[PDB]
Amino acid sequence: GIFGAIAGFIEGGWTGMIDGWYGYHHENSQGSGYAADRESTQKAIDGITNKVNSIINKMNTQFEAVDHEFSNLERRIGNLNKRMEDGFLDVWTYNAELLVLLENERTLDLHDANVKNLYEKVKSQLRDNANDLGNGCFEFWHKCDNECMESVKNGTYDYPKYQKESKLNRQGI
Amino acid sequence: GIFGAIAGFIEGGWTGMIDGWYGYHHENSQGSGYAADRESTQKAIDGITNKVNSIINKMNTQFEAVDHEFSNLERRIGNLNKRMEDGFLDVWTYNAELLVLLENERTLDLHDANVKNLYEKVKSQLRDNANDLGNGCFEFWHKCDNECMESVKNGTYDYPKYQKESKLNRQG
Amino acid sequence: GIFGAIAGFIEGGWTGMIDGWYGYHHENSQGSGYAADRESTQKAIDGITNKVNSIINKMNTQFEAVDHEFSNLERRIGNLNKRMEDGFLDVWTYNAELLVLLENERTLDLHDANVKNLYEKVKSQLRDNANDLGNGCFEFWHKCDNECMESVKNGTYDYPKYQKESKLNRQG
Amino acid sequence: GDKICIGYHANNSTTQVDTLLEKNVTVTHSVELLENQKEKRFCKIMNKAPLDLKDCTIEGWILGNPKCDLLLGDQSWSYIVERPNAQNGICYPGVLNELEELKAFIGSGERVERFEMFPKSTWAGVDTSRGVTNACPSYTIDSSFYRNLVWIVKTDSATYPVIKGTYNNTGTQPILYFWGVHHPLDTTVQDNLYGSGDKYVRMGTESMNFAKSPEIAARPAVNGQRSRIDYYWSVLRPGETLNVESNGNLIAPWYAYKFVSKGAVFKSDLPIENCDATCQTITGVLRTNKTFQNVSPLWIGECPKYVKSESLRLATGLRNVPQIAT
Amino acid sequence: PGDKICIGYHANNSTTQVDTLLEKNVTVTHSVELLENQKEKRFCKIMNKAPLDLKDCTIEGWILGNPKCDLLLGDQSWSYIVERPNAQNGICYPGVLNELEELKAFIGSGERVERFEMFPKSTWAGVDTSRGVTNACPSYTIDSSFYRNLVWIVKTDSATYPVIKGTYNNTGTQPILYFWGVHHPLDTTVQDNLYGSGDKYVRMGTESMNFAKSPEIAARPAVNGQRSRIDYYWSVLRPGETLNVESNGNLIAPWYAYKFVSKKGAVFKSDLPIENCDATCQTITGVLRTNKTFQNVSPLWIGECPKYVKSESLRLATGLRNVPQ
Amino acid sequence: PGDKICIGYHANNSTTQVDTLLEKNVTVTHSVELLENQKEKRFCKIMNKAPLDLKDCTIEGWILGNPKCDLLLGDQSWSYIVERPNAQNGICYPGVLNELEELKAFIGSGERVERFEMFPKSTWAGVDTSRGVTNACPSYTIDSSFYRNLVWIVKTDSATYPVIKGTYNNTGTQPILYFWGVHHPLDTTVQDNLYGSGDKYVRMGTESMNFAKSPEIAARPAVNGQRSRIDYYWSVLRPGETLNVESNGNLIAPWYAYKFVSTNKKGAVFKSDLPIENCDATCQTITGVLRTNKTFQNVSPLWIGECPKYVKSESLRLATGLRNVPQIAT
Ligand SMILES: *[C@@H]1O[C@H](CO)[C@@H](O)[C@H](O)[C@H]1NC(C)=O
Ligand SMILES: *[C@@H]1O[C@H](CO)[C@@H](O)[C@H](O)[C@H]1NC(C)=O
Ligand SMILES: *[C@@H]1O[C@H](CO)[C@@H](O)[C@H](O)[C@H]1NC(C)=O
Ligand SMILES: *[C@@H]1O[C@H](CO)[C@@H](O)[C@H](O)[C@H]1NC(C)=O
Ligand SMILES: *[C@@H]1O[C@H](CO)[C@@H](O)[C@H](O)[C@H]1NC(C)=O
Ligand SMILES: *[C@@H]1O[C@H](CO)[C@@H](O)[C@H](O)[C@H]1NC(C)=O
Repeated sequence: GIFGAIAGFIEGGWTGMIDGWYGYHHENSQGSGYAADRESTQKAIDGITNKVNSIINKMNTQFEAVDHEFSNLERRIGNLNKRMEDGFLDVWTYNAELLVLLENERTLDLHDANVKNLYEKVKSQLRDNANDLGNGCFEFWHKCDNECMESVKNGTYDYPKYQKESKLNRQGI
Repeated sequence: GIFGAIAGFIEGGWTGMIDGWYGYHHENSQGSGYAADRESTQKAIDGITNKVNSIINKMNTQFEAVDHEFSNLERRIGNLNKRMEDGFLDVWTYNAELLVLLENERTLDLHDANVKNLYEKVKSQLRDNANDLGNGCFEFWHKCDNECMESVKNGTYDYPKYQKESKLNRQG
Repeated sequence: GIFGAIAGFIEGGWTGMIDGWYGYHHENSQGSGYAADRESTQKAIDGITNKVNSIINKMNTQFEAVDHEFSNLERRIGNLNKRMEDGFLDVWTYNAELLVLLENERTLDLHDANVKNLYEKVKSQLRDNANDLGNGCFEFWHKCDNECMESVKNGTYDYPKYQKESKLNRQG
Repeated sequence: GDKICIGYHANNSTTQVDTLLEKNVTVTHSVELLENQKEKRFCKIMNKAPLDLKDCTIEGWILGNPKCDLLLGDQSWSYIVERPNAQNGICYPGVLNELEELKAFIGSGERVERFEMFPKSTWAGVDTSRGVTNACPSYTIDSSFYRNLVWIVKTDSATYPVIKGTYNNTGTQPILYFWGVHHPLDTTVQDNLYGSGDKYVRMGTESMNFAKSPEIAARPAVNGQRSRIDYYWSVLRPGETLNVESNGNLIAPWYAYKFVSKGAVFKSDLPIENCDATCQTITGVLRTNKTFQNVSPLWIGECPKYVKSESLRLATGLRNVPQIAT
Repeated sequence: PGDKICIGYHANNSTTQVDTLLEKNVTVTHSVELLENQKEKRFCKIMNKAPLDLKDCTIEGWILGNPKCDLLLGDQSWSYIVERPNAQNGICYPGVLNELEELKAFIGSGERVERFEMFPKSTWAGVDTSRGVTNACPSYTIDSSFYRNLVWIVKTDSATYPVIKGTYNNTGTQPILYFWGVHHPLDTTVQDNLYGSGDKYVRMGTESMNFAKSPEIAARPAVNGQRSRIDYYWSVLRPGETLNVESNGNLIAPWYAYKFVSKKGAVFKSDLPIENCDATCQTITGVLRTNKTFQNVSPLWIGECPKYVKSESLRLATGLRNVPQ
Repeated sequence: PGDKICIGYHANNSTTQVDTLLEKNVTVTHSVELLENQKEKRFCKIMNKAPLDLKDCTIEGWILGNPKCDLLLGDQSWSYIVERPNAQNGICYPGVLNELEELKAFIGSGERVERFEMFPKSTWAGVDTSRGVTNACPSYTIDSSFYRNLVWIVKTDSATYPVIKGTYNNTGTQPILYFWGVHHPLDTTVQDNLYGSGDKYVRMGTESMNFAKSPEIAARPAVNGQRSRIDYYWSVLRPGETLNVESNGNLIAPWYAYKFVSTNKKGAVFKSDLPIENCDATCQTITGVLRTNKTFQNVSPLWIGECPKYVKSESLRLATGLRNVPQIAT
């Protein structure tokens, strides 16, 4: 993946997370679950939808071919019409095919970046209160509440509050 | 934002930073303020300018319609001319409109990338002599003079020089 | 660079690293060397190659001009032919020229990204067992022999294995 | 210890898209933008039926070939369907001049109103009744002629006098009309049919002039005729007037069309059916919301853009990397 | 309490927006509009050269020498032509100017015409040259005149109409645009009165061109009081080419023609004013005075103009997303 | 010292550059040039098939049978046609070859023509077929000749030019391209001399075609010493059709004509003075052969065969590698 998260340092998707594109998986003494991040998911949806609609709108013009006949003394204009029509056809076929290859590449990148940015959003909050396992997972050095998981997700995580417990744990080991 | 900095972990801009695209804001005992990173701001101006001129340059051909007349026995080539002209009009209209949408999306990501790389450039200087908050901001574990700040901006910040002073407070 | 690695926080390339696009330079008591990171360079070669072939394939239709003659009562259709042919010439010239400028920008960015992701990958393995010198260089806080190096390159580095040694040296 | 992980969506989707970098990439959600599907029939467009010329070509309909009487009268069309194998066209051998331009003008139309432009009474001292020919049978009569033309011949005594007619276009609508010049194989047929000496057909309007005289020679037999007819068509603008003057060889305008004026002429075998379409192509109806189609360049109504493309699938979802379950 | 350095980005009072593929109406700090939607509703000089205003005459009226189009008479230089749409004075004696659209096309591609006398009236011997006027072609001062560039030749008061002949050898460097005609009377009475009895012909030829017409007598509907017609013709005598004219009657003879000198030509059919004014890009609907690279005013122009597109705005983001506080 | 591992990238001695939207003259490690700008300034065989070189003759001079063109006289098979810009032998007896652009276009369509006698001189009864030569049309060996494919029929000593008739019937599978003419004398005198007196006509017809023309007698500017002109005409007798020829006088009669093979391949006519050689090509432009794998080309828009897309560009170099930032040595 170009941002390196999707099919990258985060190896796989979650079939379990059915309510979003991007998300959090948590495990705690209370339970374990998959929860989508509403904001990043919705922004991605609004943007991708807009991209599809913009492409559709820019493309809703048509070149119209004609049924006109040409006489045996009209080979040159007849051929002119044919080369003209084929020419526009080739231009538009090219425009759509290339635009689809290009945009598919860029769309997959945009998803990859959104995943990467959520992961970083978490890493900066946790700091050394958690240990980075691979695959985009963090192990807290402290007991983390449901309320605590929510705080990480909604950006409210309190690093000082768990700092002593965490340090004690991190280096008791 | 797509590199996540602009309208992302740095939630807003600075009306106060007047002379650059990409910036530093500082606070210390002496005061507080804004200062552009001239080098990255200029490198972005160069890039964007070159893009704008590349687009202008490539769009610097014209298709010319001619209002030639056609008689009442020339409906076919008359109409051929019309479909032809409107055909190229439709292609160039598409080219310009799509190019503008695409490029606008990408140029915004360029700005985002630049802000993000400036942030990372500072972060990697400061290391553990300072705390990365949420928001592109770093809270020093030491006293940071206007020289100190200027040196952070210059890329000449002295990490050992403050290493012990900051270890202390980071523990204390 | 947009991702900031190439000609960015890593200032220069290596002529020594002959066998790949992206890779490692290592130094240890056993020796010093350059080794390409095979997996990332091969995936980039695949991607760039598909891009080149895609562009070549999409570009594989030709408009055909023709050598037809026109009489002196045929100024309007002769000119129509000329504007038609020139019009397609201008449209294809524009597609190729614009496409090359845009794809060239994007392909450089992709290389920049692969280098930054490689560096980020190692950085995350190493944690605080190593020190960041400048320029994409880590200095280990412990002895790293060739198997240790290989270990980093592979993705299999053992942080617990060296953590006490690197911590003690970090203290010193 | 407690884990928080950051991740992305996966699903059972096996649908793939292509990329400049990569081909056959499975993605969670995607949209196909191109339509490759059609009903193989002709339908109404704007709830207006197409005109089926059936066993008649455009020439056969509009000149009024006698085997085309089903077509005869007023017609309203969303488009014209001309069957490729239609055998009733120009029954009496000859050239319909500016044929392609006529076909284009008829195609620009949506309606024709048939009316008697020059009654047979217009031409005086000449024979109206006689002009018939084995080259133009109806299904009932072996010798007949075009409904829209009169083959005038000299009366039983000599001679063919100068004959004149005028029509003034009082109306709002343009009139599309036809006439001919008869070219006999022989001086014998020429003299038999028409009185002696040089003969002419001359016609005029405010914008137009026409003059021709018979070219007498034997041509290869076509439908039993070594003679030929030169057919002509024109459009009389609203407020314009037509003068016809001749001393011999005139195949006179009789009936003409008030003409009401994008249209198509489809040469096809496809059946017209009791259906509605919003998009109709020469190879069939498109009933789609898609942006692109690969059916046909030639159409009528609102149709998606035509491209040669097999598929145009845009990824909207991310790359699908679901967990392997054994 | 601890000192802080923050990284961030510019913000300004901007309310100017751009669209991207992902988002509409994104306020952006700096931008550049590439499309021009303003024009001066007038015609101006191009390359410091004035346009030719045909005023009340059409192109036909001007080059055939319609008597009411005397203001243009003699030489013309032009950066482009302006034909007023309601122009009244064109072909005054009814009839068809053959290959009209192709003549209109040839003229447009010229810069200049020098009017000269190709065939003096003395060229034709045995015939009257002083009588060929008509009430269909008045000037402003007489009711019966004729095209200045043609002579309507007729029978001298005593029979007959002899074979007339003339030649012009184009010794110059410039092509000659010239005109002639064939008269087609409504009667054999007008035919006999004006020309001889007997079969009339008009034959013309050069090294590369052949022409032969004979009268087609019939009555056509009245236009400008005329049931007769003239078939008018044009052609171009290349440098080094000679024109032989030979006729029996019914020839409307060439009289004055044009040394013709020919970039991009333009015939604007408009009613805008030609003001005292200079320009670099002239559009059929106005002057574009602009540095922008796209325009939405018109596909028809002369000069160096921006490329025409149906868009209403083409604004590139140059700055960044505006998120002020 | 401390143990180092560094992350970095490839560099090399490459001085090759590329452009991007953001930046110009960026030096890169690897790149591909996609445009071709080399040609061989010559004409080669296309589908192992030699083009027709018209040499000193033009297309008219060729298919009318200008007597100075007998080098081209027989059957011809070609992949395209090369016409030298200053070929001197075309229409030698002054006049117009009508619908000429459309003839040049139809000839381009063909890949092969078989010449054959379409109307034997015996066809025309009571008229002289042996006197139709002019000094306007010399062969390289006689100062007075005529087109090898037309008969300038002249009357006999008897004051009458009789009605002459001719039929030909295309029972074969190929269309026949054939020519004829109408003679216009400067004189009523020359008219009388060569043909009858009184109204003259040339009428010809098929199942799908009519033609009638009469003489248009006038003195025109001398060309090849002739103030008289000829109207040449051409047509294509479809398989199964029949040509009927009737004339009163002034007929330049079809004599030899061509069975015409049309072609699946795109066909061309190159006006050019480049040489022709025993070489083979896959792509042939009017200014040269392209021998290339590249996708784009700037040599010409006019070609026959399989050519890269034509563009105005000087160069279309794609970056495949990354920025080249090799170490500075001193
Ligand atoms: C965000 O997290 C904090 C900690 O869980 C919680 O108290 C707060 O209510 C959350 N926001 C809401 C209201 O969802
Ligand atoms: C860079 O920072 C130092 C303080 O570390 C300052 O004295 C110096 O003038 C600065 N250089 C520039 C170019 O501003
Ligand atoms: C915004 O700034 C520009 C220049 O500072 C100024 O001209 C304009 O008046 C300002 N906008 C407002 C609030 O009027
Ligand atoms: C025309 O004039 C030139 C010299 O002025 C002369 O050489 C040429 O023969 C003339 N052409 C004819 C046919 O009169
Ligand atoms: C590119 O740069 C070189 C110098 O580095 C210069 O000679 C050339 O003109 C520039 N041209 C193009 C084609 O961009
Ligand atoms: C031409 O030849 C065919 C084959 O014999 C014959 O059937 C046809 O009658 C001929 N054409 C005419 C009309 O004689």
